[PDB]
Amino acid sequence: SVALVPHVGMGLETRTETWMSSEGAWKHAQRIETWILRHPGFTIMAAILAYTIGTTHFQRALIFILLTAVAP
Amino acid sequence: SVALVPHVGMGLETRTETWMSSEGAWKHAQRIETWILRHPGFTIMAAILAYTIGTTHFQRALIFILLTAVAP
Amino acid sequence: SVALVPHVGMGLETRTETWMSSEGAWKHAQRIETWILRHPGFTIMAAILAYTIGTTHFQRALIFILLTAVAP
Amino acid sequence: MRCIGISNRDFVEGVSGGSWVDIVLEHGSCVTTMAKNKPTLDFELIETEAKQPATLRKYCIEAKLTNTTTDSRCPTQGEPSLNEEQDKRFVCKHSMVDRGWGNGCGLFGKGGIVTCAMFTCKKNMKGKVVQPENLEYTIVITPHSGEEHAVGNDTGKHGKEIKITPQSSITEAELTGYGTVTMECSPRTGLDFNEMVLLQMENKAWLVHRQWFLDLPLPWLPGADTQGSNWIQKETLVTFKNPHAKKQDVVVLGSQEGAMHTALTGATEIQMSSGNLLFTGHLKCRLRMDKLQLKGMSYSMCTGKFKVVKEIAETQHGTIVIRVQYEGDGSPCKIPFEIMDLEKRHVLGRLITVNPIVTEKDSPVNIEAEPPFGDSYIIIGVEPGQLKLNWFKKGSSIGQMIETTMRGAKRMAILGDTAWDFGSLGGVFTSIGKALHQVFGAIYGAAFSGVSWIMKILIGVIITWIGMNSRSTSLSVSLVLVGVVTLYLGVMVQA
Amino acid sequence: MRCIGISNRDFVEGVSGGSWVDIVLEHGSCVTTMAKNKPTLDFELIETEAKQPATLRKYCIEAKLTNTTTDSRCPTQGEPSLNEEQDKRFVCKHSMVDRGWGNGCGLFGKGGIVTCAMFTCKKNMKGKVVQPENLEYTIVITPHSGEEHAVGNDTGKHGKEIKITPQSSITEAELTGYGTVTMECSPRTGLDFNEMVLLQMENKAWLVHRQWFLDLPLPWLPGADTQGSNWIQKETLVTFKNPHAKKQDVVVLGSQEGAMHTALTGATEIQMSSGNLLFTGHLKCRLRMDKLQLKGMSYSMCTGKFKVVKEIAETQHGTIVIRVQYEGDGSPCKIPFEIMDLEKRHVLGRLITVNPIVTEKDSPVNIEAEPPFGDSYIIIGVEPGQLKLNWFKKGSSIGQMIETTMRGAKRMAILGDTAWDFGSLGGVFTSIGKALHQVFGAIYGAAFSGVSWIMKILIGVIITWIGMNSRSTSLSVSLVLVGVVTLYLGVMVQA
Amino acid sequence: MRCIGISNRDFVEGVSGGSWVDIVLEHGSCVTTMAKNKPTLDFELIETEAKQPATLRKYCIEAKLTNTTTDSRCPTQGEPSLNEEQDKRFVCKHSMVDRGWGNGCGLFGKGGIVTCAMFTCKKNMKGKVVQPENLEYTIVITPHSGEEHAVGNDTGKHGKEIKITPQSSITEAELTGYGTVTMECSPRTGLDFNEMVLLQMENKAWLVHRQWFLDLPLPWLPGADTQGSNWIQKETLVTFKNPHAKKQDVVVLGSQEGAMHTALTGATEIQMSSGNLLFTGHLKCRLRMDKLQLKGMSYSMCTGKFKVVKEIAETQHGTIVIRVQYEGDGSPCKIPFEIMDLEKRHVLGRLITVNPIVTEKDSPVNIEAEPPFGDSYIIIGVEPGQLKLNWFKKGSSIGQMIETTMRGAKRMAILGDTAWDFGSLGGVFTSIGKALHQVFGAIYGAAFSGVSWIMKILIGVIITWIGMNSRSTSLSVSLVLVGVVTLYLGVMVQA
Ligand SMILES: *[C@@H]1O[C@H](CO)[C@@H](O[C@@H]2O[C@H](CO)[C@@H](O)[C@H](O)[C@H]2NC(C)=O)[C@H](O)[C@H]1NC(C)=O
Ligand SMILES: *[C@@H]1O[C@H](CO)[C@@H](O[C@@H]2O[C@H](CO)[C@@H](O)[C@H](O)[C@H]2NC(C)=O)[C@H](O)[C@H]1NC(C)=O
Ligand SMILES: *[C@@H]1O[C@H](CO)[C@@H](O[C@@H]2O[C@H](CO)[C@@H](O)[C@H](O)[C@H]2NC(C)=O)[C@H](O)[C@H]1NC(C)=O
Ligand SMILES: *[C@@H]1O[C@H](CO)[C@@H](O)[C@H](O)[C@H]1NC(C)=O
Ligand SMILES: *[C@@H]1O[C@H](CO)[C@@H](O)[C@H](O)[C@H]1NC(C)=O
Ligand SMILES: *[C@@H]1O[C@H](CO)[C@@H](O)[C@H](O)[C@H]1NC(C)=O
Repeated sequence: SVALVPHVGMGLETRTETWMSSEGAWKHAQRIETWILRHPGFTIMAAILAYTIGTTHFQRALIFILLTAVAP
Repeated sequence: SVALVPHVGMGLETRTETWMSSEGAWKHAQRIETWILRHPGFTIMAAILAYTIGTTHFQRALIFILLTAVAP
Repeated sequence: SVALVPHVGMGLETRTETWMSSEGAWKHAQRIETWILRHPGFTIMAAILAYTIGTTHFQRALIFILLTAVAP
Repeated sequence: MRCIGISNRDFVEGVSGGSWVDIVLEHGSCVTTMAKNKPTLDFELIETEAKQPATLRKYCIEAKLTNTTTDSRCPTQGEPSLNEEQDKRFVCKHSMVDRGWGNGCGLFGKGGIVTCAMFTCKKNMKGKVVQPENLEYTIVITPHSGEEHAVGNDTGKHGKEIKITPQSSITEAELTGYGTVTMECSPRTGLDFNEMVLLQMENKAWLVHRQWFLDLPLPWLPGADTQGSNWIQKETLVTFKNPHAKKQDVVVLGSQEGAMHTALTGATEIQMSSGNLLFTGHLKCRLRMDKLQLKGMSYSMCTGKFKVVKEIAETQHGTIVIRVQYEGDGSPCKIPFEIMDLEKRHVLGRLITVNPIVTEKDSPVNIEAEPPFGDSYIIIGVEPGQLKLNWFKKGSSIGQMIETTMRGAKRMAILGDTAWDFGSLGGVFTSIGKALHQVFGAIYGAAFSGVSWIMKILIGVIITWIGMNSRSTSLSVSLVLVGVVTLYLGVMVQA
Repeated sequence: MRCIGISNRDFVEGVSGGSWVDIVLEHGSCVTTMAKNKPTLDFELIETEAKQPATLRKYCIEAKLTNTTTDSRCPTQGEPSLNEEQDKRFVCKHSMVDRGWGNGCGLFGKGGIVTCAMFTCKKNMKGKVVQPENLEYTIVITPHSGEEHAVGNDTGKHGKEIKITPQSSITEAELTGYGTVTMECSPRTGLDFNEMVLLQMENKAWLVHRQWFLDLPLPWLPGADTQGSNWIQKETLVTFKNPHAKKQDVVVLGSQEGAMHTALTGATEIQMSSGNLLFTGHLKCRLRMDKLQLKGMSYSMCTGKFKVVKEIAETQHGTIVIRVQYEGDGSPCKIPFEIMDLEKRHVLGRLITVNPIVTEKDSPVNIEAEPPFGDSYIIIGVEPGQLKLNWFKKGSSIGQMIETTMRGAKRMAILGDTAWDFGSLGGVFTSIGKALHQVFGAIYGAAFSGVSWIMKILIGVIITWIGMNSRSTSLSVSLVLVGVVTLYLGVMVQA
Repeated sequence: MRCIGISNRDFVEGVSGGSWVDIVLEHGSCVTTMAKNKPTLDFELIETEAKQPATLRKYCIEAKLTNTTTDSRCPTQGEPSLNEEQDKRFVCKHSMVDRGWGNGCGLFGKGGIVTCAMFTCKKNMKGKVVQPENLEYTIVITPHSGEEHAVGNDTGKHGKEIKITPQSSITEAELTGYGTVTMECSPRTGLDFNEMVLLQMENKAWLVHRQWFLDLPLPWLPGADTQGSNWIQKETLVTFKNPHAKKQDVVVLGSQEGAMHTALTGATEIQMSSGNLLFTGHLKCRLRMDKLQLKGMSYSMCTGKFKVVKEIAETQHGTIVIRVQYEGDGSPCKIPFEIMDLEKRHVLGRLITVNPIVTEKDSPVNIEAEPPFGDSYIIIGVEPGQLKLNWFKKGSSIGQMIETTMRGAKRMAILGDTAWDFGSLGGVFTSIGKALHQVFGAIYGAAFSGVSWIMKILIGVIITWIGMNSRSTSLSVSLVLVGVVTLYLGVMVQA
């Protein structure tokens, strides 16, 4: 809806603090761990799929973080 | 806000139509496509960084889609 | 409780004596040897576990002193 | 009756074992039951109702801050103290402002500050849980009598409405002319309450589940709370403004009525205005047809000159229906209805209005039957004055098993293991597939929860790509039941 | 003097040939300017006003639907149409339902249907726009005159207000004593309007990006408008409900206020209930200080007998402010202020309030200076009653260099190339380094746009990691300029 | 002369440079200053006082719970609610009890319960804080040439009692008959407040660390908090009894007063009664001996006939104190005091009471001096009646300079780098001796801060063992300053 596209990387930032800062600066990192801690099966399955695709460990951890981040 | 965690995969679905399917079933991909059509530099940078990492032709495309999808 | 955090190494210390020194300087050692006298079995077990790991004779006495003192 | 014209009608052919068959019926769909005797019936679940709900958690949707007071503290000495911090109506924040000589201090530094405002809720939202007991389904049975102007009308009193509860039993339903039906129904297993919450906004209501409803970012309050002033999660509906380093202020974050309708994309809407009326879900019935008379047995066969008064109309699923009228004597009689081929050799097709009957009158009757997939004569009389009616049916040869196959796969996509409950206890070939389907649905259900339309397609492409590029014959197990099935369940999702 | 205790101060030392220094002053900060033999001044922008706005586009926050009409046809008979579909204040949808004989139709298929509902707004959100013309800035010019009630005192007549408008941006300030001062401000190359929209909800206002404003999914209407009868995208705030393939319906989606407050994250709040008073952004100023006298040169020295009326009171950024009273003779006179040490006395410590004078003997005078990073002694009187005071200062040795480096790196992380306009005409180094910062700013821009707190840190570690593994000494590039700079910026994002 | 009998006496000679010398004096110690002329003085810090304090945080020691209420609720229907939970005097918690048909609800599950109790404080521990200004030190400057009954009496007025504030200056202090002594003291670098909290229990007080005081688990309260109801960390003094899965209860823990007296093992007791009197810490004085007369010049010598009235009485540090009484004619006169050997050819031994003098003949007078190790004779008077008294100072050796080395090493143990301030601008030994200590003190700081008596000895033994068995001659860098110094400081802590 309108609550998405949240006006973050638009430039226009000064040292005056913004509208909802230190409240929306960590909300994605809190809903992503609420979502992990209430859906463990997709995190495990994304660890198997992330461990399968990827030779080196860095791209395995990258595919794990990105696959865990695309799902809400 | 409350407008995220949008009650998508929970079970509980019947043959009866849910609250906003056909308006909340394509708007995510539409939001991503208009995001790319407004911000075309992160697509090129995600293509170069997705090409540099990923030493097969599949996980280059997988890392490209996932990096394109985590940035809103 | 506040029986812990005992204000020992806080700096701030001058030539005049503290609140209870020569009444709290040897209480820890007498306490951790009275605990040994009431509990020999952990001292034998920490001698064995201190003797298996610890290749050198300094790692053995160090791990024995540390494992003995870290159990109040 | 009541079911011709409704799409996704199911046909179940069986009375096997005793005289029972398991059926599973939803609110949108309908079920038609046939046998070698035991006349064809029609089943429609029309109503779920929860009787006495108990509220669980109330959420503040729109609020209002009143009586904003701030208190500042000069640096290096303590926190501010304001008397309204003691009351939990007031939302409070300690921030840290710049203070010097110019704003009434003695030292130059960064002193403390508090701001407080009384949080007043002014429009609510309440979710109510119910028990698996005291909820009453309403189901309509209607027989194929071929009554005049009874085809597909929801209005009108043609079928018996019976109401089933988990307090109920065998639940006899004496429907006249035909005998009785008993429906061994399992209402406790249908929609899985003690997991869902009957949410309620201003005039609408949804069917959301608990561990989505309990962890909402709105300020809430317990269900057993009169004088609803003590809101608990108030800091997610106000915001505090300390722009440069000067005074901080409070503002209400706004109204989440239209914001939470975005959160409900995936929830099925129910009707909590006058009673908790759920018009969604399914339930599993066991129909027992051991006491069904035929209503037309021991009537003498008819003797000629019928008359067509409504044209043959082809339904979806290819089952035509004709309304004819009888002229002649012996008015309680049967009807010589048969669909034969060209050359009139074999009797083809099947009747769905088993034992058609002229009910006592010069009033029309309705007959439903299915033709085969080519040309056919439809013959509605005896030889002096028959009615030969040509008919052609399109497709219906090899597309029928693929439509049946993918509606069975959609039936297994909407329902879970319960979709293995259209059969009459197949035993070693049905009752083991329900167990394999529920352990596969438990492994598949523990994964893939919380993901959407797009994500199941992406994971289906990934698992399919692992399967097409694997070894040791893990190709099959990695795509034929995991790779492709996830793609199909990703297309058929978001109903 | 208007500047003390604000925690963002940014001292400026020096001047370049012809006596002008190039500064950039912001709304949070207040710049202190120090020259060789010229009084030290204190500047702050305090008000940015947009004088006359023209509304660009009106969105609606909440609406309502009346006059619901519905029109259906037969299966094969085309598609419905009624005259509310051509009227552009009704919202409409074509769907498709089940038809049969029970609907009084025939042919047993799926027939089209339309639903129309009159759209009526009831809460608005007006996005106004201004041109870079008639955008008025207000800067106060407060000298370091040692004078009572002056240090952090942001009221009274301690400064002089000048007004930078882009058609005439020179407006020299004649202040009493100290001569005059001219400022060549460049307000067009600042915040870059014509691409920013002064958005306005009910009692709040934001300052949002223009292309961000023109692609919000919400029903809009042009700015120059009178009647609400042509809302363009009405489907973004209604929804159409077609369950069971029976009749469909339409409802309103709800009040979009708090969802928009979630959209307005990152936007800087302005206020436009009375005026259009912005309180964010910077302004580049060229400070020409040629006709700037000292107000107290060719006065004689004091005879002695000072007394302290307010103590030393160290500021953040490591300066001290003492307030002293004078008793003696010859009242227009110079304070013998020095910051010495003990025996074989060296001069260690710079004076900020340069040339402190006594005027109006029975009134205090507050002097500001800075000590070095240890013991230091303040000397005020001269032969009898020499007012020697101890003072100690913590840190300020090498940590002052890293605090200066973090002020320059934060100042370079907030401002763009304009951060290079903080010094007085470096010639080739400031111009070449600024030009390289415009190239690196234009390539770092049109990238990292729409990219948040987290994604810059992720995209910085996955370019630092591929920097450390690369060869041909590209490691000294992909770590330095794009690896850890984007990590640092990603920490400093969401200021 | 308020110096003989104190165990810590600290003789300092040399007024070199100009006529100044740095002395550092704490509360337990005295300081005796000598020179080539400029008579010998005795300095003792006697009192520190903090003038007006401001309280920082108020903890409670013992409390009281009344109005205990509770409210339980049936399973799966949410959390209970209670009107006392809205107030913050009431400590509350939620728990899970067993509930079934016996409790009167139903459903046989694990239910929710709340418990509330009003938390009233009744013993209060408040910790105050002061600024480094308005905090004065009281010093006593008592000169030698001891009259009737003044050897070590604190009682009586034999010297001046000047006060030093950081508001103050050169601090002139005129001595009656002597000249005028001035001290430029440093009361800001002395004890380093703003990390100090003047903690106050019922009748006692301590000087504790600030961050130690703020990290203290007890229910606290702001220093600016009138009507002390809103206690904050209340759950650290109450506890909740839920023994089985049945009802829970509240109980108070009890008086934490005796549990705080073990928290304070390592804090110095001050007395907060009729003022904030500190009796710990040191003070660095810049002693200046420009204007000092000897009080006894321009007199004649005696004519003989002394009489020893108090015996020889060796002070520890070997500085014997005799008391003689003169009988004669010219009453104001200089005493003929010498310390020579057996056959009186050499003068060996030093006089500390320099220029002894008889005033008011009918009053004994007492003289202090320093013999050498061994036999040394004391000659008082002239040839007709002089006193030749034996004294055998108990034979020492190198032992005196190993006691001096242990005394200065102990002074470096208590005082970190201020122990390098007994000299007079030493330069190439002293001014770098501070600096190389300050680099090593900030590294010894925060690497042994928080550890105790035992742990410094343990890390000392470890870090001298890993250096004792090392290579490349890191034996010196891991023994001579890191191992042995942490063993010595390990056995000198807990003063
Ligand atoms: C559904 O059934 C009702 C009830 O039988 C039908 O309504 C009847 O219609 C006939 C002819 O129009 C009237 O003579 C009756 O009086 C009506 N009965 C009632 C109770 O109103 C209705 O027409 C049927 N709907 C269909 C076939 O679409
Ligand atoms: C800021 O300055 C104004 C004037 O420049 C101060 O106002 C004066 O306050 C004194 C009290 O000390 C009054 O006697 C005067 O009459 C006031 N003058 C006015 C109102 O014009 C004001 O107190 C200063 N504020 C601070 C915080 O220093
Ligand atoms: C310390 O000094 C005081 C002050 O002189 C001494 O007090 C005197 O003691 C003599 C002894 O007989 C009395 O005659 C005086 O009257 C006292 N003076 C007073 C009380 O003001 C005191 O004795 C000295 N201390 C010692 C240990 O001798
Ligand atoms: C809020 O303000 C009104 C008047 O402004 C006052 O009467 C009322 O008591 C206040 N509420 C509280 C809780 O103090
Ligand atoms: C909408 O309904 C109202 C109700 O009275 C009435 O004005 C009319 O029927 C409709 N108005 C329109 C279509 O403008
Ligand atoms: C606590 O109980 C006493 C009973 O005597 C009652 O008077 C008092 O009002 C109660 N306190 C509160 C806060 O209700």
